Order: sequence, then C-alpha cells, then structure tokens
Amino acid sequence: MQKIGIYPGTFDPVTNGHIDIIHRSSELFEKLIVAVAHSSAKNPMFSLDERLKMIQLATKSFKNVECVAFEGLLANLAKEYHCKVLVRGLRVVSDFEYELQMGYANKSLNHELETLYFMPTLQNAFISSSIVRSIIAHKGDASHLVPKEIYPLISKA
Amino acid sequence: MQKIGIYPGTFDPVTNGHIDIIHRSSELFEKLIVAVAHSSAKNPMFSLDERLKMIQLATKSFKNVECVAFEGLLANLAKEYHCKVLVRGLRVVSDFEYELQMGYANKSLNHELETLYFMPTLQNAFISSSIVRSIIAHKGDASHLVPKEIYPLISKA
Amino acid sequence: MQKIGIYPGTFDPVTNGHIDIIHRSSELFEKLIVAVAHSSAKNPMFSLDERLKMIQLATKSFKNVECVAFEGLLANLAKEYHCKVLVRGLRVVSDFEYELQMGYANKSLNHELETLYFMPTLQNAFISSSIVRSIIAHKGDASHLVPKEIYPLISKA
Amino acid sequence: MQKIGIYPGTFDPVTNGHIDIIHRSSELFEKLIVAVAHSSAKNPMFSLDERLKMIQLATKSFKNVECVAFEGLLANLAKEYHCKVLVRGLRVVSDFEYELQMGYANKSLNHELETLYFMPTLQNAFISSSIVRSIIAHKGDASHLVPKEIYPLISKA
Amino acid sequence: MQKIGIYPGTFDPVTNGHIDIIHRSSELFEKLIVAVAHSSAKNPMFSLDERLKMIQLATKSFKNVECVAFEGLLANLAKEYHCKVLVRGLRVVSDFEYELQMGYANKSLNHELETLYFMPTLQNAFISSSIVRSIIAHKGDASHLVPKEIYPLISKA
Amino acid sequence: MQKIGIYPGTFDPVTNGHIDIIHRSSELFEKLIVAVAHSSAKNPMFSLDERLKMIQLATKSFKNVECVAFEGLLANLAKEYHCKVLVRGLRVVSDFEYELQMGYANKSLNHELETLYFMPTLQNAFISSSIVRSIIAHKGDASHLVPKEIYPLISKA
Repeated sequence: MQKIGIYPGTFDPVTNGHIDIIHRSSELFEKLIVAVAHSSAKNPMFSLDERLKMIQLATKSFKNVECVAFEGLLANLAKEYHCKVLVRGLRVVSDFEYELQMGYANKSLNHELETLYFMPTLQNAFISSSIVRSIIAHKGDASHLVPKEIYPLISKA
Repeated sequence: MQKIGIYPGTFDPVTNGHIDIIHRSSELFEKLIVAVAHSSAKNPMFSLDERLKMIQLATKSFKNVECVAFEGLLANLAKEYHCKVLVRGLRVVSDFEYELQMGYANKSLNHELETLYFMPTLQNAFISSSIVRSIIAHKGDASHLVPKEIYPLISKA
Repeated sequence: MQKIGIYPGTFDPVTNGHIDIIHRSSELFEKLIVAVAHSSAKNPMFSLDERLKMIQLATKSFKNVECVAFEGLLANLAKEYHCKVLVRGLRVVSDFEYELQMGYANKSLNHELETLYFMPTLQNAFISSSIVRSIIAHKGDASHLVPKEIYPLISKA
Repeated sequence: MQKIGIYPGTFDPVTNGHIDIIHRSSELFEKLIVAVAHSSAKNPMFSLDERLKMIQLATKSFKNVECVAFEGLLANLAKEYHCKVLVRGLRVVSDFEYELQMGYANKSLNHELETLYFMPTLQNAFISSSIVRSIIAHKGDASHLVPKEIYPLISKA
Repeated sequence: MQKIGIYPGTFDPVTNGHIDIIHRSSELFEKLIVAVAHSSAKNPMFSLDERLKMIQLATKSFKNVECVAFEGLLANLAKEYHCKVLVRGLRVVSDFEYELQMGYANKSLNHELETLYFMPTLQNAFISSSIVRSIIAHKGDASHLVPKEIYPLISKA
Repeated sequence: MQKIGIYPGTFDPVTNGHIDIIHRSSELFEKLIVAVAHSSAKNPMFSLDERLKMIQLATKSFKNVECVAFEGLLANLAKEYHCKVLVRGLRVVSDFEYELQMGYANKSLNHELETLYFMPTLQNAFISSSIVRSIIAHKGDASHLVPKEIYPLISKA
C-alpha cells in the first residue's frame, strides 16, 4: 500500500496548497506519481505543457516524485501502476461530500483503490486554484500563493 | 512519518466505521496506536475502561495495532510517542470544517503533528457512534453497526 | 404505502413548521400518526405528557390525524402499525446529512420503512423548536412561532 | 393531492437512483408524470431522444408512469395537469438549500404546488448522473449504476 | 472606515435582495459605490448597459449611492477610492466558505480592505439572481422578486 | 444606525477572534456595547461575572467600547439602547444557516433590529470558543488563542 501513491489534479496552476500535499504525501509513500489531467471539460487557464512544466519545476526538490500527463480513467491508471491509494487534498472550500462520492466511485471501478486526504498548512487552507486563477485573470499579484520558481512561468500567459 | 500514527477518538462505542479506518491506516504505518480519550466533558455512554476493552478486543487481529487510554491533550501524547501523524476518518455526517479546525489546533500545539484522513467502506459511510448510541439507548439491534466481539459487552451495559 | 404514515419527533414544543408538515403530509395518507418520542436522553424542556397534550390540541382540526407517545425504537413502532412510510420535515437549518443517515438507519432496522420529506411554508422555513426553546427560556414572545391553542400551556410551564 | 405527481429531470442519463424515486413515488400517487427537460443551458451528454427512450425503457414495469418531453415552466406544466406535488430526489451530494429555494420558487409561481422529497436506497445514495457521466465520458464501466435494460442504449453514444 | 463602502456585483439582474443590501449598507456609510462587473467568464443574461441602467433606476431613491461600471481588480478599485470596506450580501443559498475565502483574498491583495456582510429581509432571504434568471429564461412571472421600476426593463430582453 | 451597535455572545471565554470583531465593528459605530449573555442553559465554563471581567479587561484599549452582562432576550436589550444593529462574527466553523435564523428571529422580535457580519483575521478564522474550552479542560496552552490580559484569569479557574 505504502509503495506508491497517485496525486491527480488539473494543477491550473500549481499552488503552495498543492506543494504542501506533495511534500506530506511524498514523505509517506516510497514513490508519488503526480498525474496532470487534460480537464478538457474544464477549459484550463494554463495548457498541459505549461501545467506539467510548472509542476515538474515546483517538485524538483522531492526525489521520489514523478510527473506524468494523463487523459484517462484514474481507476485504470492506478491499476497499471499497481497503485492502491489515490492522494487527495482537503481545504476550507472543498465539496467534502463530492470528495467522498469520488472516493467511493474510484473503489467501485477498482476494488483495490482507497483514497487518502491530506491538509495544506494553515497559511494555505484558504488557497484554491480558482482563487489563484481569478487573481491572475484580474491582473492581481498571485506571488504569495504559488511557488516562486513557477511565478515567472505563470505570470506571462 | 511512517514509523508511528495515532488514531485518537472517544470510541463510545467503537463502530465498524472505526474498524475500516484502523484496518486501512494500520497498513500505512509500522505501528498504529488507537488512543481512547477519557473525554469526561462529553459524558460518554461507556466508561473509559469499557471503551478501551472494547477496542482492544476489536483490534486483536491487527498485530501492529495497540490501544491506549489517555487523560491529557492529544498533541502532548503524540510528542511522547514522537508521532508526527494523526489518523482521522471522514463520514457522510462529519463536521468537515471542525475536522480541519481540530487538525489546525493539533498543529498549533505540536508543530510536527499533521492529520491524515481515511474513509470507511461505502456500506459504513453512514455509521456514526452517535446513531449507535440512539439505537442502544432505545434497545434496538446495533449488531449490524459494531464488531461482534464487543456486541455482548455493549448490549447489557 | 398510502394506508398509514408516521410523523415522528420530540415536538418540544410543536411549532407552526410542524403544523405545516402535518397538514400537507395528512393530505397524502388515509391516516397520519404523530408519534411523540420520550427522547429522555435529549432532556426536553416539556414533559412527554405535556408534548402529547400540546400536539393533540394543535391537530384537533385534522380528522385523519392521531397522536401517540412512545418509549421505544421508531422502526419497531412503524412495524406495529404496518407503517411503510416515515414523514419528516426539511428546514433551512436541518442537518441534511443526518436526516439521510436517520432515514438509512430506520431502513436497516425495518426494511419496509422509507422516509419522505415535506417542507413547511416559506414564512416558517426559518422556525426550529430549538430557537423556540431559547425564546421561552428568555421569556420572549414565541406566540408568532407556535399554534395559539398551545401558547397558554407553554408560557407558564 | 395523491391523484398525480410530476417528477422532472434531465435524466442524463437515468440512474438506479432515479428508478428508486420513480418506484417509491409511483406507489404513492395514482399517476406519475416523468417530465424530461431540454436542459439546453446544461449541454447534456444524451439527446432528448436518447434520454426519453432510456427513461421509457427503464419505467415500462410501472403501469401508472407516463413519460413526456417538456421545454417549459414546471409551475405551468403542473397547472395544466392540475398537479399539486413536484416529486424531487435527495442524495448525499444534493445542494439541499438550493432544493428548498426551488421548492419555494415553484410555489410562489403556482400557489397550489408543493414539493415532496424521496431518498434512493442506501446502495444508490452516492449515485448522481454527474458521476455516471464522468465514468461514461472516461470510458469506465457504469453498468452497476444504471438499469441494465438501458446500458446498451447509453454505452454507444 | 465609515466614509465609503463598495458593493460589487454582476446584478444580472438587480433583485429585491440587492435593493435591501443597498438600503442597509447606504444607511451606514457616508457614500456607497455600487460596482457593476463585466462577469465575462459569467455569460450574463443582461448586458452591462441594461444592468447599469436597472441598478441606477432602482437606486435613484438613495442620495448617497453612485453606480459605476468596473472590469478590474476589486482590491485595486477600493485602493483608488481610498475605500476600507467591501459590502457583500448573505442569503440561504450562499457558498459561505467561498465568501470568507474572497474576503481573505481581497485583504491579502489590499491590507486595508475588510469585508462586511448584510442580510436581505426574511421575505427576500430565498431570492438569488440565479432564481430570477431561471424564472425569466423560462417565461415565468418574476415581478414579485425585482423592483417594479425595472420590471419593464428586464421583461423584454 | 451608526449611533449604537451591540455585539452579543456568551464569550466563554472571549477569544482573539472576538477581539478582531470588536476592533473592526467598533470603527463603524460611535458606541459598541459588548453584551455578555448569562446563557444559563448552555452551562458555560466561566461564570457570567468572570466572562464580563475578562472581556472588560480585553477591551480596555477601545475607548468607544462598553461591556454589559444581561439576563434577558437580546432583542429587548437592543430596544432599551435604541440599537438598530447587531454585530456578529463569521468563522470557518460557523453554523451559517443558524446565524441567518438568529438574525431573522431577532428581527421578528424587534422589527428595527438588523444583523451585520464581520470576519476575524485570517490567522484567527479557525478559532472558536469551543476549541478553546477543549484546550483549557485538557490543560493545554490556550495562550496563543486568547488575549493575554485574560490568560492569567482563565488558566486557573
């Protein structure tokens, strides 16, 4: 169980919140796959190329963290990694009941697959990508909210 | 982080929901301490001694699980174990914001101490100790909601 | 299913919100039993005898409505009536998840027993017995929140 | 009141959850109209033709259930059927407060029109069409979640 | 602090709810700016021209209320008015946790800028523009829900 | 409306969250009365006399703030002050619907009496008096959560 975790997300863009979850989750599992989704149905502010490059950039410090692009069924992806744990992050603005539903859905699709929830630090409990996207879209300063090594990446387009 | 995790609660009484969380969380740590709080202020149905004996008997199959009763602050008990990880469960009727708050209060008191959330099985996502107390006070069959190895011990007293 | 429905509660005291639910739900069943629970554990403001008399007096205009006080499990009382339908109300301050849970607990104990939810009138969507108890304990005018035929009986004792 | 109920929905697609609500609601009313909406503002996965055919298919067993297409004001539709009850379904992921608002809105538009809420079975409390649409859109197995007689219908496009 | 408040909104369209908030807020501040946003990302039913004209029309009675169009960062707008208070409105259907997040976001962007929340009257607690838009979009009567002086404005297109 | 505002509560004990709300709300009224309710029914940890003395000592720096203890209905105490505005705080763990309800109950009892909501500082959005009582009952360090000028007075008794 503790061999491999998968942390799925749009990461549109990667926040301090997400980095906190990758730090805590990467410490508990021998390996963490960060799975960067297409979120086509979502019309993401950043392209997959930008989103993968920011999250690769922001995670270079964690030696056991691999970043892949994924356009598929999360349950299936875990199957092909022989992964028994989806990592998910909980914040003040979480649709908690929706998170549980997704946890139960993924386990019905893959009977080996459990979901484990982490918290960001208190400083980051009120960060969501949606906030970060508003501040960006409204030409505000988002530099407090995202890792400094990606702010260049994100501040142009 | 993987050496020790603490699953605290009042366990008044331990439910099949709790047993799911012990089973899954125990898989992720080398040792899992089940920490049963006096919780005098809550006026629990079962004595601290009863609650410890019930969870002891329910966890006897999990060889890396150990059961303690404690009188103090939880954040001080994790520091005594050099525990950096608290395990909690998340249910349909959880007060999600309050779990967050408790996570952040536990951190502010012990700055090495994170909180990790597990889910019970779908069949048990609707159990709460509070609905088990109603059934027991009203002399209903709670047998379906708790581990059988405690059911003899609850039904009388 | 249409022969009998049971509207259970503590009714400490019956409110104008409750009266809306009796009026609407009574229209849908040939007989509606108002089942007033002892609820000893909740420490109700009014005695079980007081609560029964108040709702009896408030429902005297509804000819297919009958009022019972009960000590036991609700799921066992519906089986004694061959009742397959529980009536509950939904309010702005309802604990929605807990109503669901109670619905599912009532089913697991009596597998013929579904739960149906009605709404009070908009004017009363903000009443709870709990806000009526505050007003009565603080000697405010609760006259606007409860049926007048009980208002003489509440204000003193 | 008990003569006719209307159960409105997009039914994109019909789930086991929806079938449960049609079963329980059809047992209480002499007749149930299932009203299949355009949900143009919603950009539905299935066309009205597919959505009406699945719900007609899935409800053939219930003799008192009629399925119509409707592109109009729900309050008006009830008026033209002389209907005094909108049937709605409640699940763990429901926006409860939004459901109440819609109940009060419909009654302000049609002063005869009350809303009654049913639960699916526990096995189905965590099903929503949105889940079913994700699993479908992500080429997963949705066969556990929808009536088997429509799975062919839905599994192509 | 009490010199100037800003009340931002899409006002798509202005409701009795919004008028209540403008009444109460305008009584507390020497001056109230109503800031009418583009909500481009929102695809508003009414154009800025219609939305500004309705809110100017509906607020002519309040002598200290000015209406401006704004396509920018709320934090910056307050800075240029030397404003220390964002006025926001709370209703039964509010995403409360999202409102707090926005309050904290705006203060991180402008360290002088606090958020103050008003209630509409009980008669209006269940009004949201989204309801009003549905009723309008569905050719229903919305005349109870919006100030009568704008109903002409809004009832054509 | 700006002449007097009343910030009611049980303040068992006053927290740094409360102090933020006093500081911000006091800026907006010529006089702010902190009204400490007996709240006998709630069984508060600290005596009404203790709670008054603690908040008196915590507010001594705010020259337009005054502290009263009251036994009655809050809506009757505002009428005695000719107070048209109640001040409340909103927190991550607030029961938002219940605050609304209380707002509407206070209005129905005193029809001049509106409710205005302030937020504490981000650092304090996670404090509740209820989490401070847990810490004090469990002999933890609450020093970080309450004003120091009361910390000598809480820790013993």
